[PDB]
Amino acid sequence: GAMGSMERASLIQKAKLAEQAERYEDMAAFMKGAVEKGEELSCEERNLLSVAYKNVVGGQRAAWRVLSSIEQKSNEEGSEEKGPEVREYREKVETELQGVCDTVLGLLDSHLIKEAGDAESRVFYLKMKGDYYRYLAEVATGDKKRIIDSARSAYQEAMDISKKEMPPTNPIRLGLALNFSVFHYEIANSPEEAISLAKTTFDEAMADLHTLSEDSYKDSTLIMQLLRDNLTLWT
Amino acid sequence: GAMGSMERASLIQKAKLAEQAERYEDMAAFMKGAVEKGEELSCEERNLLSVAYKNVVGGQRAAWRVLSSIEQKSNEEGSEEKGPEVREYREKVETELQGVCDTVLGLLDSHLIKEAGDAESRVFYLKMKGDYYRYLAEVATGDKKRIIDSARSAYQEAMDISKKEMPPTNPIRLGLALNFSVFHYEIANSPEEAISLAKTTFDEAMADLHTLSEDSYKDSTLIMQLLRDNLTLWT
Amino acid sequence: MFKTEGPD
Amino acid sequence: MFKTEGPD
Ligand SMILES: Cc1cn(-c2cccc3cc(C(=N)N)sc23)nc1N
Ligand SMILES: Cc1cn(-c2cccc3cc(C(=N)N)sc23)nc1N
Ligand SMILES: [Cl-]
Ligand SMILES: [Cl-]
Ligand SMILES: [Mg+2]
Ligand SMILES: [Mg+2]
Ligand SMILES: [Mg+2]
Ligand SMILES: [Mg+2]
Repeated sequence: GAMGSMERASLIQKAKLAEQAERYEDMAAFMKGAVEKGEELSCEERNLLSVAYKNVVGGQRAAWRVLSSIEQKSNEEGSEEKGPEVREYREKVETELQGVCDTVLGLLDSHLIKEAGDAESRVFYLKMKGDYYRYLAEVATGDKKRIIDSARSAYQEAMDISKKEMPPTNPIRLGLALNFSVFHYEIANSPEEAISLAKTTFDEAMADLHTLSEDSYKDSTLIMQLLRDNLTLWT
Repeated sequence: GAMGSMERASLIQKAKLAEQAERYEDMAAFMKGAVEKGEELSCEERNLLSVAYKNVVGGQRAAWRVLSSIEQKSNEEGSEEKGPEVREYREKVETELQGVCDTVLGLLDSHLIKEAGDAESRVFYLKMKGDYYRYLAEVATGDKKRIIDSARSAYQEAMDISKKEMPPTNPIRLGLALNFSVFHYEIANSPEEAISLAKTTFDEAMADLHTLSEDSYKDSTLIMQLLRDNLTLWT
Repeated sequence: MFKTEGPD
Repeated sequence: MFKTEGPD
């Protein structure tokens, strides 16, 4: 761990600076270093961890999709063989993406999840575990089935806790439901489950808005709009 | 050189794929590998090299400016001392930026420039040498003077060749003049020289547009508009 | 790409 | 930042 010699507080400060500078690989490395100090993460710190790795893996997913599309075209009926380079480079990006997902899953398993007792932290980390198995599933082929079930299992455990312990407008609960619904649609080939979850999530949050402050209202309605965006594409 | 085992043609192909995927660090590493094969670069290949490193160093410059601004604010009269972290992290980014500029300058000096005999290649590479010394100058303090004179010397040699060997609307000549003018304004503290060069460059290109095809006209007028944009900010 | 939580 | 040649 290259960050072993830096103070925890310094790593967090530098993570925030890296975010401001849009240096998300640095941000992720700082937050990994902070996690490896062994202490639980605060709410702000959990969000720094998630933002950093989401940005890193996001660039990799976008690149992988570009290359996978080029690869497919080069295999269509009537394409000129362009040698191994597209496949080779797609495999390179794919391997780097898998390495990042494996790093995140490692932090969750050693030892963020097991030390997470409060619902807000445990649901947050289980959602992350679902998300990074989902990103692995997007590039998998054969043990795709096992990866998909790992994602499903993480998301389901998060959903069970969130429904027992959080209000329907809680933003963590809402973002979990959004992502699990996209899992159902894109990964599990269960569009009806995806639509049902999105609708039920949206309707139950609508009925709980009346309890929120102006600040909380803005936070919940933001994610609700994403559920609605998806439902519009799906129905 | 990690790319020593890959074919030159494969490195170029992968550089183009990396550009499509917006993987500019990869693109730069592929093009560095291609340069290290020892053969001269074609016009397209020169542009791939430049685009890759411009994007890499561009992210570093943007990050450095963000951090240098935060650093300054933390040193204003009335700021709360936030410890060494901002300076430390600005220094980290600065060192990585300097390393990229040093890599590019190394390729130009070993051995792109010395093997470049045609005006279009020699001017292109000398412009690049001016640009990467300029980026070094943006972060330098004391031997700033020596870096500035290295930039000036490269730009001046490029200008002398371009004026003898290229038409006033040549896009390489125009981009060289644009950048040298910004050098004068921002780096050398010679705003009058910057304005004079931009005006004279614009007026001489205007008078040579009548010789261009529709394609060439579009290419020249694009850079002329950048000269005009700057002149509007400067006068 | 359908909408998911957080950045991008 | 004033305009210079190429990307960004
Ligand atoms: C207790 C607490 C929570 N948050 C957050 C909640 C939700 C998102 C988010 C994103 C951040 C970032 N991109 N830096 S922070 C932060 N911030 C706090 N202080
Ligand atoms: C002979 C020749 C020249 N160019 C170019 C001229 C100018 C800019 C530019 C950018 C490129 C890229 N971002 N890939 S290529 C290319 N392209 C060619 N085939
Ligand atoms: Cl590769
Ligand atoms: Cl640092
Ligand atoms: Mg693979
Ligand atoms: Mg149906
Ligand atoms: Mg320094
Ligand atoms: Mg005057």
